[PDB]
Amino acid sequence: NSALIGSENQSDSMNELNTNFSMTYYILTVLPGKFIYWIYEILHTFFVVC
Amino acid sequence: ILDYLFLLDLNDDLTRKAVFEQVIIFIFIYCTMNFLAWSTVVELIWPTHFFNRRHSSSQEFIRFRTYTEVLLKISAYNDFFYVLNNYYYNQKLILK
Amino acid sequence: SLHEKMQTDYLWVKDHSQADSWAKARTHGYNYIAHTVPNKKERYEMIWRSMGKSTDWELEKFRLGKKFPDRGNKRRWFKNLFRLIKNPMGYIFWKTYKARLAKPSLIVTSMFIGFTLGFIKLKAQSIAYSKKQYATLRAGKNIEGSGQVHFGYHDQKWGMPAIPMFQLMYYELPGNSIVVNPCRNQNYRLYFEMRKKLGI
Amino acid sequence: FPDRGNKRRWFKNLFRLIKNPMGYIFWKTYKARLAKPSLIVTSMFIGFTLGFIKLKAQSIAYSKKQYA
Amino acid sequence: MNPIQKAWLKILEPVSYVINEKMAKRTGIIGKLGRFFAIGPREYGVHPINRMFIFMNRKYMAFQAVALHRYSFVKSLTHNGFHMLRVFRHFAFVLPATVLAGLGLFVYWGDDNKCYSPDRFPYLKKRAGDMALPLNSLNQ
Amino acid sequence: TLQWGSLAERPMVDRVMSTSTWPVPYYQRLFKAYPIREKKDKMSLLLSDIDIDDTNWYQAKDFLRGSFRGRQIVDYV
Amino acid sequence: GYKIRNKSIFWTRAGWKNNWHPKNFNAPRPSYGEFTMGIRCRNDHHSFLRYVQTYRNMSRHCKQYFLGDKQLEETFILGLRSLFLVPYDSQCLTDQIKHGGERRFVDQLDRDFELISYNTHPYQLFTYTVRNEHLAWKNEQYEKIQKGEKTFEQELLDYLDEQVLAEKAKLRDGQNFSIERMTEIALHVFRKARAGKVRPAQDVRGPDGNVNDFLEQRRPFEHPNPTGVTH
Amino acid sequence: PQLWPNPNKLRFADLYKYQGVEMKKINDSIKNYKAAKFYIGGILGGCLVFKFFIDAAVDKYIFGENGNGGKFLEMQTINSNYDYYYNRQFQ
Amino acid sequence: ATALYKSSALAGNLFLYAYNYNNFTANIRLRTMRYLFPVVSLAIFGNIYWDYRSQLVKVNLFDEYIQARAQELV
Amino acid sequence: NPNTEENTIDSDYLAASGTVEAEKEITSIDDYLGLVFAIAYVFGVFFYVHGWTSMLSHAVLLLSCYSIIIMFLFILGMPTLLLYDFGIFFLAYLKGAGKYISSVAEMMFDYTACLVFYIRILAQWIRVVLMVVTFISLSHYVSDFDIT
Amino acid sequence: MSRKFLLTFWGGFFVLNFGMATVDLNWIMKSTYIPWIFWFQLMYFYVEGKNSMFM
Amino acid sequence: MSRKFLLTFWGGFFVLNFGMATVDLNWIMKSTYIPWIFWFQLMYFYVEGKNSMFM
Amino acid sequence: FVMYAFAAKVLDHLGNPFPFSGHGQIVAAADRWNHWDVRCYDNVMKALKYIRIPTVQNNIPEATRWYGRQPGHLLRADTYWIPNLVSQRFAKHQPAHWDGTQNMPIFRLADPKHKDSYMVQFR
Ligand SMILES: CCCCCCCCCCCCCCCCCC(=O)OC[C@H](COP(=O)([O-])OCC(O)COP(=O)([O-])OC[C@@H](COC(=O)CCCCCCCCCCCCCCCCC)OC(=O)CCCCCCCCCCCCCCCCC)OC(=O)CCCCCCCCCCCCCCCCC
Ligand SMILES: CCCCCCCCCCCCCCCCCC(=O)OC[C@H](COP(=O)([O-])OCC(O)COP(=O)([O-])OC[C@@H](COC(=O)CCCCCCCCCCCCCCCCC)OC(=O)CCCCCCCCCCCCCCCCC)OC(=O)CCCCCCCCCCCCCCCCC
Ligand SMILES: CCCCCCCCCCCCCCCCCC(=O)OC[C@H](COP(=O)([O-])OCC(O)COP(=O)([O-])OC[C@@H](COC(=O)CCCCCCCCCCCCCCCCC)OC(=O)CCCCCCCCCCCCCCCCC)OC(=O)CCCCCCCCCCCCCCCCC
Ligand SMILES: CCCCCCCCCCCCCCCCCC(=O)OC[C@H](COP(=O)([O-])OCC(O)COP(=O)([O-])OC[C@@H](COC(=O)CCCCCCCCCCCCCCCCC)OC(=O)CCCCCCCCCCCCCCCCC)OC(=O)CCCCCCCCCCCCCCCCC
Ligand SMILES: CCCCCCCCCCCCCCCCCC(=O)OC[C@H](COP(=O)([O-])OCC(O)COP(=O)([O-])OC[C@@H](COC(=O)CCCCCCCCCCCCCCCCC)OC(=O)CCCCCCCCCCCCCCCCC)OC(=O)CCCCCCCCCCCCCCCCC
Ligand SMILES: COC1=C(OC)C(=O)C(C/C=C(\C)CC/C=C(\C)CC/C=C(\C)CC/C=C(\C)CC/C=C(\C)CC/C=C(/C)CC/C=C(\C)CCC=C(C)C)=C(C)C1=O
Repeated sequence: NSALIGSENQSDSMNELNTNFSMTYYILTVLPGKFIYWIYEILHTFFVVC
Repeated sequence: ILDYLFLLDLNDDLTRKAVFEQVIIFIFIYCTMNFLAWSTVVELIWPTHFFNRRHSSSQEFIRFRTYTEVLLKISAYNDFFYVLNNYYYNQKLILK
Repeated sequence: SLHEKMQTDYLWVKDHSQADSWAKARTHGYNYIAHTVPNKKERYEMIWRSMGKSTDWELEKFRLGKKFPDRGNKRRWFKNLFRLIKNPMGYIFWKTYKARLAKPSLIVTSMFIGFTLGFIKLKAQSIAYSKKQYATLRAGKNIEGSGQVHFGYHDQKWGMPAIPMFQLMYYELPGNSIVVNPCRNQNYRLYFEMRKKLGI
Repeated sequence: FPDRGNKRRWFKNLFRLIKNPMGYIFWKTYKARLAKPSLIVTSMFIGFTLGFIKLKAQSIAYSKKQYA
Repeated sequence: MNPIQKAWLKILEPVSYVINEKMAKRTGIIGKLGRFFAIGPREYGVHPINRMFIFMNRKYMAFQAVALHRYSFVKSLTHNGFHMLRVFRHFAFVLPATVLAGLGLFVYWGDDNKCYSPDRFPYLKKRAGDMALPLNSLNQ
Repeated sequence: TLQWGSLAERPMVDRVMSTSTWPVPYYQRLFKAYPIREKKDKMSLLLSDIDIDDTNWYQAKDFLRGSFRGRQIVDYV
Repeated sequence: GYKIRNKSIFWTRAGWKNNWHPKNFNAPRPSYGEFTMGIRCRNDHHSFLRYVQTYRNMSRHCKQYFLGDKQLEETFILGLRSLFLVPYDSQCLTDQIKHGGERRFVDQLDRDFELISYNTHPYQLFTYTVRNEHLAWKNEQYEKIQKGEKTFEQELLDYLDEQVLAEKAKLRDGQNFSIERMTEIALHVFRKARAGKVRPAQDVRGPDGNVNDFLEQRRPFEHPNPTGVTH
Repeated sequence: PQLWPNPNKLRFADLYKYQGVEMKKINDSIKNYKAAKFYIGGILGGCLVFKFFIDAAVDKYIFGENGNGGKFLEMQTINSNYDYYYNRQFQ
Repeated sequence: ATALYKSSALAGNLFLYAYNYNNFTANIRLRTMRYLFPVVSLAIFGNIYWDYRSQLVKVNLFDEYIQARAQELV
Repeated sequence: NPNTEENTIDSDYLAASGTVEAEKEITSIDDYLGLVFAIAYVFGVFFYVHGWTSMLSHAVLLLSCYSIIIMFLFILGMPTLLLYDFGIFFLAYLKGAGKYISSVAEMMFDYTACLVFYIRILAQWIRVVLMVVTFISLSHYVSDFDIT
Repeated sequence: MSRKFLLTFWGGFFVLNFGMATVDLNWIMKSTYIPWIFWFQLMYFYVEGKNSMFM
Repeated sequence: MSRKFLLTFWGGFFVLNFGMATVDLNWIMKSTYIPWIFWFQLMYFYVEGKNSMFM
Repeated sequence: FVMYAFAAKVLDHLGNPFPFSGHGQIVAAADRWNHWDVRCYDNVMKALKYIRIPTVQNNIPEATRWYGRQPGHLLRADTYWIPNLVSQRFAKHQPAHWDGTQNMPIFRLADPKHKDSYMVQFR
């Protein structure tokens, strides 16, 4: 819901205390790393299937 | 100290009328509406002025000089204009 | 002029890439092609001409040579996003200038604004109702489905039709008008009486 | 005066679409269809459209489940 | 360029020497990295918010001058100065009063700034975690 | 014509180049950039078709008085 | 070039090019004493003297800020007259204006003097700016003459006098050195001189159709990242 | 002419003392900030004087004449007598 | 937070007047603002300080009562 | 460019068409031009001009509800100030010369002249009622039209 | 034109974003029916009908 | 181009028709999120990325 | 890049970058002064503290429903309904003499069925 505009899913973690134990600066450290692995999964797939 | 300063109260305005909190909303909207209307009227005189001062002249009538055109001609001429005038004078009025 | 270079660099961005410095990689125009313009075929002919001049009209060289993408278009979506964030009103103004040359009537502009805001108004109410359902959930009532469009045997309330007829009869509940009773202020009488008893 | 030649033009195009929808659609989209996208794009259009229709059909069925 | 940018320069003066002289030209990656984080005059360093204020300040001020520059309602009552028949003289001080009321546009913005919010229902919801409550919560 | 193409390619049909260079940048300039409000040494273009008036002889004296022969002409006239 | 093609461009319900008495329903009608009980009117016969006193005030109140500059007082007088001669020379029949043009112009000039009394009229500020820009250039010439140096204006006057001798020294078949020839000689010198200066771009388009602005940098891309300050 | 500053070929000291058109605007704004010292100062001075009259009025509004309560305890309504007894029965 | 915002908003008006001092002061078309801007500012300050002052008095009356009434019950 | 941008074209010529009507000689256009802006949000509801004010309050027709009152009060004062401009002779400006020597008799004829003076104005607000009643009748038929 | 496929993705991403976020969207569509019919039938002539009818 | 206002009405009429008819439109949006991401991230290169990346 | 890093520092607290979407998240210290000015209100305690378990008879507790019907107080002042915008200009504000209670309905009541609140939409 942190990526939704005007969310109405109030029961899906919107009104709850949600912390984590990952690296901070999430969008600068963690979220790119998830996209980096994404680019590997798809490049490894293209190279294999082709 | 007088009781007239009691009008400055808004913590307990709900005890007397509770009307100020709603009327000023309209006043802010009314000012905003006039700002858009009047600003358009007073600003949009420039297209007419810009056009008439550049296209309304005709050869069958005399175009008379304005205040600005007087000061610009006498106190805002450039160097080439000064040269051309004296260039014409020295050649024809002096050197023939 | 004197402050022209310093100022012009301050107002706008230049393209830092040197994609076109490399000659062979220069595009002939076959990477991003216009498909619908009335001069479509004249564009393909110029692409063909550039491909022929590069090979002295021996296109077998092009077939054996390496084909490159248009490196100049790299990271273009990101660059437009950063300009939109830097100055969104300037990016919107100039990207819509040619479209805003044709200005619809006051009626059409008012309909765009009214329906757009009226849609946002209902979205704000739908969010508030979601908070009502969350409070209802926490209060001990489980909720199957969602929304207020009751499929069963219940009364619905659709929302104020955004037309003057209903906007004159109805108006939404302003929460700031629900107040504490002023009788609360009568408890201050206790304070004034205590202050006098204690000699204050 | 108005352009009385454009009178009832919306009704007339509607009846032509009913008479022969494939011909009305074909010729009204001819110049646009000259530029045909790739097989991938054409497939994505069809796949996403038919998938949206397939979910619409399931939601119609779930409504009959709620009515029962 | 503005004073705040010049203040950064005196503080970053030694840092600029390391990036622009040493890193920006050493070789390879250390060069690309130093030339990318170079220090100097800001490219596209204009601040649109500052400009947005300058434009809207000027446009709204031109409106204030028109709305405030009106012929007096009091002077028109005697029929001796510039005004004999003015059937809408009682509208002379509406726009001036409307502009002076605009000074409270931001001072009184929203419900909380027009009253004592703790005596209003929306305050209870904010203290309850922006949560919906029954309308009679201020009484119970 | 009224059928110029798709909406996405609409800004493409505007450019008209005076040279044979390919590819051609699509953007068609609307206005001239005016970043610095500089005072133009250029004289005003309002001084265009104004008939003879008093400003002509007043300026003639100012320029004639800048010469010895002109000072004689003005004083005698 | 282009002329208005509509022949009825200057037609009004009141007549051709009528901007003095537009046609309106509530038209002026006469009054008869024997039948008129009372009347409320603001018209009077005081505009002539108010037109005179208004000129004296606008002149005397603007001269307060000329600092005794005689040439400016005389230039301003010529400009002030141009503002008062508008009703005497206009195509508009100011004598046939709806409700009295005399009272109208006087009241309009009074609004100008009100601003002049406060030294806030745009013509005043325009005058101060134009004059300061003029005196700065005359002082630059004076400082160059006191130093024995030659002014940029004299270098052209001297360069033009010799160019005329060269042309008439070869123009022996004819001997009519027209003003047209004298003119195009100077213009050929002005264009060459102006182009030499580093002036801001005035024309939209340069030799090519392309615009001469800092924004008209299209592909190909050949500029690298911007470099920082040097120590 | 050619000594005009270039954002690329620029020295550190020169950029620190550039003083371009941007600063010229700011220096004009500063000229107004300084000239408004007495007008703004006069307003704040009145707020400081008006502050002491407000303190006494608040006490007059809360405590009243003899420390028993002022107009702070007064509450008025536009309801009729029927409207009031309707609300009670509604309760 | 309410008293601080309205104080910062009032300060914003003083900046708007300062930023436009030459126009409000020398242009007669803005005389009404030059004359009445301080009257409106004082009334705004009065509302801000009146509310804060009244709030402060009620808080002290409450604190001193709960302490006195608590001892009587002990 | 005021000759290519239809947005400034529409607003410029519209305003010029409104101010040129000062030749109709109603009164100072500098005075009543502000009331026109308010009257526009009364009758402009028919054209949805109030759309941009939907988020500015909890009532979409707030500015229109105030403007109709403004429109009524200042139009109600236009005749009152006009009599103040006539002076003590204001009754002669309306009815003219009397007919009978009795001041009490004329007093009754002069009162009718002053009432008629206002009825010519207040009676025209029944036209506004017809416009609203007819506007409601249509909203009722469209809002209750069949949909299944 | 150079990023139609990409802009089409982000165009639909926000549509799904709003749709996935708006759970009572049917209540919004139904609440919008009346004003959609009322305003278009009232303003049709002054926008489009005038070009083929009375004035 | 002669009926943009009228066609705009019928377009939004059938959008509202489908929206008023489709009560669980939110369930369809959420059920479409995964295939929207999957097919666009998989086919991006072969449609759009090839023009600026690799081949 | 710098502003992208600065926004990352903020978004660790603010969470959602879009407006009118959600709320930020700040963990604060627990002290005796938490919610000190709302301890008198009961519904605020129930909403913050208690997560009630839904039963088979899926309903809100009857006691909670009953307390919720005791109507709250709603101000008479109303400029949003044009009849009151006109009528309340001629209304006389008379003193409401305290009768010794804390529930004097000197205003209207926040109930949809109240004769002075039926124009208000309760959704
Ligand atoms: C969306 C399509 C379907 C989706 C698939 C999309 C496929 C990919 C394409 C995607 C991109 C599509 C582009 C659409 C936009 C238009 C494109 C365009 O520019 O073309 C040129 C176009 C020029 O118009 P023109 O046709 O060449 O001729 C104009 C002439 O003046 C006069 O011309 P005329 O006399 O011949 O006709 C008069 C009038 C014709 O009259 C009308 O257009 C009727 C307008 C009535 C109001 C309709 C309001 C729209 C609905 C809003 C409601 C919210 C959505 C949900 C609720 C509704 C439920 C259905 O002309 C027009 O308005 C032109 C626009 C008509 C076609 C587009 C209309 C779309 C209407 C909505 C479609 C249904 C929405 C579905 C969305 C579903 C979402 C889940 O550009 C414009 O300038 C018009 C755009 C409209 C804007 C009007 C001015 C608005 C001013 C507001 C300023 C507010 C400032 C806020 C600033 C914020 C801070 C920064
Ligand atoms: C002595 C003479 C009197 C002096 C007059 C002085 C006038 C001074 C003019 C000053 C102009 C101001 C300059 C700035 C304007 C810029 C703002 C603007 O709107 O330009 C639009 C601008 C120009 O529009 P246009 O496309 O050229 O069309 C103009 C005309 O329609 C022309 O195009 P058309 O020929 O195709 O139009 C045909 C017309 C055909 O109309 C008709 O044939 C009959 C109409 C009858 C209407 C029936 C009303 C029924 C009401 C029922 C009410 C029921 C509910 C009430 C509930 C109340 C509570 C109980 O149908 C219309 O479309 C009318 C347009 C809508 C007008 C709405 C207001 C109507 C009331 C007018 C009040 C003034 C009356 C003066 C008395 C005149 C007596 C002869 O276009 C734009 O879209 C750009 C700006 C868009 C901004 C939208 C934001 C609007 C709101 C803010 C605007 C700014 C502040 C407010 C200004 C007032 C606006 C209403
Ligand atoms: C004492 C007791 C009294 C009892 C009786 C009371 C009855 C009173 C009668 C008096 C009323 C009539 C007054 C005479 C009118 C004379 C005016 C005139 O000269 O003609 C103008 C009008 C001008 O049309 P035009 O110039 O030829 O061309 C039109 C344009 O080209 C435009 O065409 P287009 O192709 O460009 O497309 C646009 C068109 C069409 O655009 C559309 O898309 C609308 C389509 C509407 C129909 C479909 C609705 C959707 C639902 C059904 C789906 C059907 C399609 C499905 C397809 C298959 C699906 C798979 O837009 C229109 O709506 C055209 C309507 C005509 C203009 C009138 C102004 C309309 C503005 C308001 C619009 C909203 C109302 C719509 C009403 C329906 C209009 C057809 O001609 C007429 O229609 C005259 C109608 C008068 C007929 C009177 C017949 C006798 C009446 C008495 C019989 C007994 C009645 C008993 C009733 C009992 C109680 C219920
Ligand atoms: C002896 C040597 C070999 C000779 C073989 C003989 C060849 C005979 C050719 C016969 C031609 C038949 C002509 C009639 C059909 C023409 C109509 C047509 O649809 O063609 C497309 C036609 C032409 O499109 P185009 O834009 O010109 O692009 C052409 C090419 O795609 C080129 O586009 P590009 O230049 O952009 O290249 C990029 C390429 C890039 O591709 C790559 O770089 C590598 C591809 C790697 C694939 C990795 C696959 C991984 C699979 C994982 C799946 C795992 C799940 C398995 C489940 C197991 C469960 C346990 O990606 C694609 O193009 C995607 C194309 C899709 C191809 C699907 C078939 C793939 C394998 C076919 C194998 C056939 C044997 C060939 C052996 C050669 C070996 C050296 O599209 C149309 O515009 C016509 C309308 C199409 C409407 C859509 C619906 C059509 C479906 C019905 C079609 C008719 C019935 C079925 C026909 C077969 C369709 C597959
Ligand atoms: C809930 C209430 C609702 C009602 C709302 C109504 C609101 C109305 C607001 C209108 C504004 C009112 C303010 C008036 C401003 C007056 C200022 C002023 O004093 O300037 C003087 C000014 C006169 O100056 P002038 O006309 O320019 O020139 C004078 C000539 O030069 C003079 O030439 P002359 O020297 O030849 O004339 C001789 C002499 C001739 O005078 C005579 O006729 C003589 C009379 C007899 C005197 C007694 C003689 C006794 C003889 C004793 C003999 C003793 C013999 C002893 C012998 C000695 C034995 C030894 O004339 C005079 O000098 C007297 C003229 C001035 C009289 C002013 C009367 C004002 C009465 C107002 C009283 C009520 C005010 C209440 C205000 C409340 C505000 C909160 O007064 C006026 O102009 C009056 C105009 C007022 C018209 C207002 C009409 C508005 C409509 C009202 C009724 C509407 C009913 C329909 C309602 C529909 C719903 C809306
Ligand atoms: C007086 O007459 C009038 C005018 O004059 C003609 C007007 O222009 C106008 C029009 C008004 C405008 C165009 C202005 C409109 C402004 C609006 C809507 C709000 C603007 C909001 C912003 C620009 C965003 C600001 C965001 C914040 C303040 C939040 C973060 C905090 C920030 C940035 C500041 C930190 C807070 C502090 C308390 C520290 C303060 C720091 C300083 C003072 C340092 C200053 C440093 C230097 C070097 C000067 C009106 C209404 C008027 O009445």
